[PDB]
Amino acid sequence: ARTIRIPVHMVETINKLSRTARQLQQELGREPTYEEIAEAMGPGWDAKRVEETLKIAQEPVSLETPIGDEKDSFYGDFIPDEHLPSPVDAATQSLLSEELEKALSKLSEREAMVLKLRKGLIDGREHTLEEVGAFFGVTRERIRQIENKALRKLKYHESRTRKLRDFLD
Amino acid sequence: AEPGIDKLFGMVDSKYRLTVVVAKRAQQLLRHGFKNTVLEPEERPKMQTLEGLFDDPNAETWAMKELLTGRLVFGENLVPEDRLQKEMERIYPGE
Amino acid sequence: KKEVRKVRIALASPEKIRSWSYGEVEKPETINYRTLKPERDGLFDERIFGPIKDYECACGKYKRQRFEGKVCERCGVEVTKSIVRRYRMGHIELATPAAHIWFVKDVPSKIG
Amino acid sequence: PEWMILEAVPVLPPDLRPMVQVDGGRFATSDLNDLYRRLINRNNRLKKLLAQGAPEIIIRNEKRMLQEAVDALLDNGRRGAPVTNPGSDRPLRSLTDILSGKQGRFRQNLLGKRVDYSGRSVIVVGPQLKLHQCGLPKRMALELFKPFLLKKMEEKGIAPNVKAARRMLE
Amino acid sequence: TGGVAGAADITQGLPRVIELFEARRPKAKAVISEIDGVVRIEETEEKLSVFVESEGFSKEYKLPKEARLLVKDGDYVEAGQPLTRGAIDPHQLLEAKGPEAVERYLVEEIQKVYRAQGVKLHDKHIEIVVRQMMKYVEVTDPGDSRLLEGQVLEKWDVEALNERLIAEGKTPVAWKPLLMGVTKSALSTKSWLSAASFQNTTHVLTEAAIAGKKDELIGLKENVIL
Amino acid sequence: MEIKRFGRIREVIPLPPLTEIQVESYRRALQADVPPEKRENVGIQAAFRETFPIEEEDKGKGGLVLDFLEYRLGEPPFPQDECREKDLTYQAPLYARLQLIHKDTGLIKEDEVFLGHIPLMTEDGSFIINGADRVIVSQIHRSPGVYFTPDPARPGRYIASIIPLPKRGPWIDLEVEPNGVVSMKVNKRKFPLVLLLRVLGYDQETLARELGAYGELVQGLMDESVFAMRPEEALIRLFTLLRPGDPPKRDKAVAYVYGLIADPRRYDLGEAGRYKAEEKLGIRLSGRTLARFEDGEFKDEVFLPTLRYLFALTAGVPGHEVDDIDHLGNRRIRTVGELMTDQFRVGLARLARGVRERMLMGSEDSLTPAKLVNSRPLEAAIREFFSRSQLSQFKDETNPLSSLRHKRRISALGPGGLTRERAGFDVRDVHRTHYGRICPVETPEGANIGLITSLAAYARVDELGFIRTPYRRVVGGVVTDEVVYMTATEEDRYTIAQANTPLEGNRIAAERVVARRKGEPVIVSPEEVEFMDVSPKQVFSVNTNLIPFLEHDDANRALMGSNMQTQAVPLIRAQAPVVMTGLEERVVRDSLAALYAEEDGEVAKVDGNRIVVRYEDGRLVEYPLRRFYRSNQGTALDQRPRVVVGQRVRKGDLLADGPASENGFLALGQNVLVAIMPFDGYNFEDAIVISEELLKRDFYTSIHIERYEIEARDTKLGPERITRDIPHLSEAALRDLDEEGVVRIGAEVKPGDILVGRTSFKGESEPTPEERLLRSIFGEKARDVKDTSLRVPPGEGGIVVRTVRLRRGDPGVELKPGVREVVRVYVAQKRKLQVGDKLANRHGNKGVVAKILPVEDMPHLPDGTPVDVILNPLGVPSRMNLGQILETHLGLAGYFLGQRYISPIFDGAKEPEIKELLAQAFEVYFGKRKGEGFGVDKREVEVLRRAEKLGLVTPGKTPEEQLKELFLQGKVVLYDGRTGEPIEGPIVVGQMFIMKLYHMVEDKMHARSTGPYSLITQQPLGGKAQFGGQRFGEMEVWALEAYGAAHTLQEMLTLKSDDIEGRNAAYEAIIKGEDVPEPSVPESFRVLVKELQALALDVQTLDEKDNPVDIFEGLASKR
Amino acid sequence: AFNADFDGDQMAVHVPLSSFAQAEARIQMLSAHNLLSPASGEPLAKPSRDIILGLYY
Amino acid sequence: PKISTSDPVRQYL
Ligand SMILES: Nc1nc2c(ncn2[C@@H]2O[C@H](COP(=O)(O)OP(=O)(O)O)[C@@H](OP(=O)(O)OP(=O)(O)O)[C@H]2O)c(=O)[nH]1
Ligand SMILES: [Mg+2]
Ligand SMILES: [Mg+2]
Ligand SMILES: [Mg+2]
Ligand SMILES: [Zn+2]
Repeated sequence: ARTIRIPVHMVETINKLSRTARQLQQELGREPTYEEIAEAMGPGWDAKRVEETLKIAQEPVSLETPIGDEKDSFYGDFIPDEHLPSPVDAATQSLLSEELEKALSKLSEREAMVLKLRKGLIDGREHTLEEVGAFFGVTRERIRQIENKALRKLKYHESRTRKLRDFLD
Repeated sequence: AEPGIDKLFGMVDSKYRLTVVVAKRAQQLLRHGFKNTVLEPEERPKMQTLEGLFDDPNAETWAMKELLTGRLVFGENLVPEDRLQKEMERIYPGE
Repeated sequence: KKEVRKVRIALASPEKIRSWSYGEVEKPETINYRTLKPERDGLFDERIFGPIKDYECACGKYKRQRFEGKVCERCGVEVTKSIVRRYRMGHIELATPAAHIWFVKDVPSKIG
Repeated sequence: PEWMILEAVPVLPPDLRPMVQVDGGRFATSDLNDLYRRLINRNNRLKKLLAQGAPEIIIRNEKRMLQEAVDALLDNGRRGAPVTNPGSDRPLRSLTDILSGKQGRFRQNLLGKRVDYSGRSVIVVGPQLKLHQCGLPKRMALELFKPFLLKKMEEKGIAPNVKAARRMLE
Repeated sequence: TGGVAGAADITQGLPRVIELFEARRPKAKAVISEIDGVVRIEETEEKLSVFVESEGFSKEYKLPKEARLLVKDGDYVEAGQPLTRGAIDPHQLLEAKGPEAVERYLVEEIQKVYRAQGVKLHDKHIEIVVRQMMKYVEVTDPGDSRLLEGQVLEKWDVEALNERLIAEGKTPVAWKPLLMGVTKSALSTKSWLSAASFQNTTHVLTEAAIAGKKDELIGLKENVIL
Repeated sequence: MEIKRFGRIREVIPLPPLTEIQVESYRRALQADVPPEKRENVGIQAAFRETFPIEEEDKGKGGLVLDFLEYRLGEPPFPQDECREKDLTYQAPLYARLQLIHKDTGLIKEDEVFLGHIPLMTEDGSFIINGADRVIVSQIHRSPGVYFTPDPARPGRYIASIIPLPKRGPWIDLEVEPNGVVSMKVNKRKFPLVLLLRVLGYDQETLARELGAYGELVQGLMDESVFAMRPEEALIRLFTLLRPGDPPKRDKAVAYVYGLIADPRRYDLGEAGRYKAEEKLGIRLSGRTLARFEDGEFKDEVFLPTLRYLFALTAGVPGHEVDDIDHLGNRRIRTVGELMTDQFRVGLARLARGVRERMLMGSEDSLTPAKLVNSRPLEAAIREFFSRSQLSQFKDETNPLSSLRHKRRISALGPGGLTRERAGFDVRDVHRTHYGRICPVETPEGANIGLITSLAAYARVDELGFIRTPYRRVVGGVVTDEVVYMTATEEDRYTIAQANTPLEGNRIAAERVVARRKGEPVIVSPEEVEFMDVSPKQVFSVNTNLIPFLEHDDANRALMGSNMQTQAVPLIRAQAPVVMTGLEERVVRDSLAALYAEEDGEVAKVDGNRIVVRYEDGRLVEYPLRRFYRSNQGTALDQRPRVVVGQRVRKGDLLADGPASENGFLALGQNVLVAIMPFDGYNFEDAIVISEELLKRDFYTSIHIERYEIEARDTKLGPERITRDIPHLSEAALRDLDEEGVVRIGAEVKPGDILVGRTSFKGESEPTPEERLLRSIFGEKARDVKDTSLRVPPGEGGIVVRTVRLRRGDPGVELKPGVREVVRVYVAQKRKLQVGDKLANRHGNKGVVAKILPVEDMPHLPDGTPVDVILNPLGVPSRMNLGQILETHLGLAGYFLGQRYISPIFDGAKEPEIKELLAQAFEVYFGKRKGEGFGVDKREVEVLRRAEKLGLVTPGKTPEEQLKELFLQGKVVLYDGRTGEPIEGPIVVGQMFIMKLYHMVEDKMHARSTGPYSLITQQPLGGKAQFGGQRFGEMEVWALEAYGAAHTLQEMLTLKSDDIEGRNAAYEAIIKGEDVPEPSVPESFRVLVKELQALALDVQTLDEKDNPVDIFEGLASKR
Repeated sequence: AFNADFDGDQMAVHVPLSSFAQAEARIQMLSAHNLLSPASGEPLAKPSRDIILGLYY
Repeated sequence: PKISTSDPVRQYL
């Protein structure tokens, strides 16, 4: 009986609330607060809590709800996208790339590939690259300086011909 | 109005061909710089900004100026498919 | 690269239906008040319809873009452009068939 | 003539029926998404009941309830529509309602799309104007022509690059 | 100004134009002769009937007490001609003088309305529209399709000559002509990708999917929706 | 100054208190002043005394017997304007004593239980709901009573409809069947009538054809006399139409209902219907329906005459009326009170329902006080009204007048049939009974015409709810002041005469007297008259009554006037007009535009802020001068004092002007020297030109307060902040900010500048596969916060006046769920006149400022005085609004005469007196041109020639007095400010009064290059900094098809809307300087297929040779 | 043609993008090539108001 | 053909 599946005791928590709310609606005359409910619900209940068990409790809204005009506009009509890149973004998030193969293209395939294993292939490599000998190379107190052979190489060609400065904001 | 609008109408059998001609013509005319321009140094379009006459970036406006000299030729068939997609690249640098 | 000139519309053979689909939705579940992730074999299961976020999977074992199309061992979630969620068809299998209503109530009752 | 009868029900891709979060930890979704759940519990509950090999009477009632269900999804209203239990008595916008824009959507359709290089303003007469021109706010133009403008800014010394050229303007 | 009191009043303005485009038996339906002939008017003090008679036949139209007489005892009434004042029903005049007569009637009583409000618009435009109004035929002599079937007149380029001629051999097709208003003349398109739009889709698609109807995108609409 | 008052039609009474409809209804809809314990019913008391005593007690084990005791309300939680700031609905707490009675007799007193508290009306007319100001538009409907109607479903005879007004009540229609019997519509469930007539306690042989004496074809009656015997079985033999069946043992189940039991009536204790049913049918009441106390069946005084008058109507000509639903005797207004009263009736229809519930669910001994009586079903019921009711809306307050017109509104929409059924030409038509009851000339333009409507100046709503206009009774041609407020119906009983009958004191001095006789105008003799029109005014709304020379103004274009004064927006040099109608002062007072003195006294203090006054009784009361306050519509409401220190003063004298009052005088616009004439196209079609000089005088300047908000929400990605530290590239662009988020009160803001800085978590933890490589180089803190700072929307902001920083709402401000804090900012801007600004006059002239010339160019008078505004004249024959010329003339006088006038609505200045006023004005102007030593110009010679030829002036008369003629016509002689030569022919200059129409943000200047996009459909969408695109509707689509604009159309249909892929493809090309590419499929189509797809129909797109083509390139294809 | 006066009628403006669209727009939508009317044949950009009032006099 | 539709409840019972 809900568009979002919920644990069976989580239903009973709200089904205790639903029972508890009616008493405090008449016992106080007014609508009780988040502080008012915990001190009545059970020993281990918080003020901040209820707010979450109430956000959780809701319907929720139907994209097919009509909006004021009643005739044409539905609720969903006014909900924007932000997952997809926009014409401005997408183009930026491809001019940044087509400049990277025009930035570290004249770099070593380890001054670039280390950062293309650390960052150019998606996995943190915080404590994953120093252990594995990385196929053919040298490890230990030198990889924590190989990103000084690699990451700090990108600083100058960026500060001189200021290509990458503006791509921040 | 626009230059010799009437005369440029007469060049074609129908309204729309001249629109197809002009646009397509302009496409090439502002694909390969303006390197293909069958229109001489002195009969090129110009602006007035910064106090300096510099050639008009308006491709669409060039092709019209061009066709108006009859230097182009147009038809339903003139060349094959990708067989033109190489000829104009070599005669006029396709970079 | 062949251009389009006609638009056919015909009936759907379940085989054809089952052709388009990408996996039986078996569960009445949607999303999770906790993880906000879709449910396994549920209406939003990334397994069936496609990854939520671009170039990734559900569990998170295969990343980046080079491997443009590589089903995962732990989840199976194809690592290809998330947009594929707004197209990719799913289906429900039926313990008994039930007549499609247009061909039943629209008169002349096309089956009647 | 059997393909008219359904045994494999296809299911609309999820994105065009989304489950987005809006304000105050509350969500919004489609009726389609709630029309499917009610279907499944019934097909799923049938598999139990049939597996169990229960009496026919009840094996029936569930199929009645399954026809009623697939009906209300394909075309909800051709037998007295179901609604979102409490809330209100609004019928659920079914794939049928959706296509033919049943509820003021086909009237919304012809109100057209929206266009990405457009603008609007009040009109003041322009006598000095010649027949083939108009008085336009430069203010307006620089939105409208933005991307065309950013290039000329790059072509000229006005910007180093487009992001800076766009930045120059926000 | 100074008219209506309890009698038959003709339609005027936009109603009339919709009345002429979708037509539609009009308000004051005028009587018209089924046939050529000459006039004889017999009458009781209350009863009235007009007789149109060409040698063999005798046609009798019993016009109501209210009716106004547009024709003189012993005149020639070319078939289709109105015997009362008012308004012709096009279907009636279709059945009696065929296509071109209905058409130049249609076009006109239409243009009549506009020009009387001083709108000068070129006959051809109304023509074009009435033409489609007349687009469809309804098979009488079958050839390989069931009896009635209303459908587009010009699919008869090759498929009317195919009886001895082009695809060679078999039965020749005959067809009744059809007057249908702009509305109804639209729901009957080749294009299901159009016909979907117009008044209720449900039924259009049922029938389109059964037949496996291909939509040649020919009209501007189909190409736009796509 | 001198204000010469005009006209003589001596008004025996000024217009009533104007917001009457709104204030007085609510006063009696609550009753909380003189009322002691038991006092009256009409209002809320009724909603109590109806649902009480609620009873659900059986003589078996227990039950419910709950009776009404008392009600009360008091302490409004928060003071008036505090509700506005804290977004709280200004209201009061409503208590009620109840007490429960026991089956073994016991009285434990449930005292004051305020489980439900109600809103309060402001002093001026409106309400405060969730901060905002609102109005409750009173509404028109078909009255309660019995009416007789002809049948459009059978071109012939009549139908008899009994109509009450309960909130679930029954309709009783009495028609004769197509099969020659008697239909009786109780619901839609029709049945042969006769049946019930027996149950009324009346048989078929006591009064049958006796009172059916004209029943000569009474064959709806004939069928079953072998049925009419006993009412015990006749009451059973009716229950037939009831599903799905019931045993008739307790047969008096629906029978008991339609007697007295409160729900079949139109009013309690008879009345309302009985009021009309005094002369409609019989005479009196049975109780309130067909009421019977304690007898066999049920007494009837209602059903019996209902037939027997349909009889009398179907008889020759006795009684014999056929009803008019357009008639105001049959149409009532449901006021704020009633509309809300029958909303408290619907609340106690659920509170009582909850009480019965706790009898099985609840005990019978455990719940003694009230463990079942709940506020929640009353609490939501009223707020679904005041907040959500159609009939409630935003308060118009563009200016004081607009704020007063809104309380005086009438709609047919809401609960009564609306638009979808239309009933056009009917209803929407101005009815013969509207004289002095509704303005025939006030209504919205377009769709909602004749539906929404405004109450005539003198109009009044009586204790029942019928609109009354006042008439003074006249006897024997001697007119008395004894003035009566007749109804619609009372009116039809007399021969009333028009307001402008020539009089001689008391006495009529007229042969033929021009009079209405129940609508029809007839020239009559004095002896026949009985009542006379009070004022020409009483025929029109107030907005209408403010237009001088109305009589010369065609109604269409004067409607526009009535309307546009709503869009007057207080100038900061608000002027009252040069020619006035009379209602100027009286509006400003009744509106509460200005601040008046409530007793006689001496002024203590005066500053911009407040005034303290010492009244003759000893009271030193302080009046704040409500200062720079924000209206609903932005327009600044606030007072400005017109009194100095220790200035002795009378009661009702002016202390502070309105925002649009110039000494108690309604000050909506500005008076200006207008030349009317064409000017070089610059006023081509209603366009208007403007002397720069108007701007230097700050003439059409206007101060506008704009309110912004920003939220601090809790998030699933972690709380977002209102920090001054936005992460970007600037610090020199944070100056005016500093204030720990907020922008400093006082700063200039242009578009793009930041009102409130904000940082939000966005991206889903990780840095972009590209930006992870990026930010490292700079120093990858790469803070997980974003620039969601509240920015200045494009197209002007202004300078800051006030910010409001509300965190956690701990002072008593109701928070928003999952929202930490909210910042407000307020931006003010003086808005001068400008090319685009629109301009209007009360005679319906509306045009846009198409050119602001410098004064070096303007046409000037001989004394060098140039003109302010140039109004093309072609916008006038076709309109037929001559009042604008009768205004421009009188102006030309009062200008030099140094005066202003009061013409009244149909009385007022006449053509003689005005030329005569121009005669004295010709002295001031010209009769002192020679005493300065100057004769006539060499160009006046040149004109006068051409003038006398035009046949304007006398040939022969002197070049001096030729001009005087010419000036009495209104035209003077202008010199083209450019050349210095004259305008051939004279031009009528003169003063005219003009108002700057108000700015809506819908009709703000808009422009999109590109921005956001709807999630679902993926069509372009609006932000706040971003304006969406234009709807490209079907109609515009055809536009280009027609044009053979092929590509263009398609790119409006893809590239610039739904083509997800191609729009990106496009952008890039344009940036690079490449030519735009061709486009993919639009989500329009893709999503289309998928919907069909979903419905089990295979939709293939075949190529040339019928081979599927991939519209979803890759993606959707399997394997 | 537009049927617009200046008591505040608003217009909307679009930009045609593709070098073809502008081609179309100039050769077949430019307000100085569409002089006559599709309905009548008669010219539809004519002296109108002030323009006549001037010329007549 | 409309006498009753919402039988599912009644029908079963
Ligand atoms: N073709 C066409 N005409 C329209 C349209 N809308 C209005 N008109 C014509 O313009 C004239 C006046 O229009 P309005 O603008 O209403 O007049 P108004 O200034 O007095 O309000 C009318 O005829 P008129 O007075 O005879 O015109 P004219 O002689 O003033 O030009 C009317 O028929 C339209 O969409 N198309
Ligand atoms: Mg702005
Ligand atoms: Mg006009
Ligand atoms: Mg207008
Ligand atoms: Zn995985």
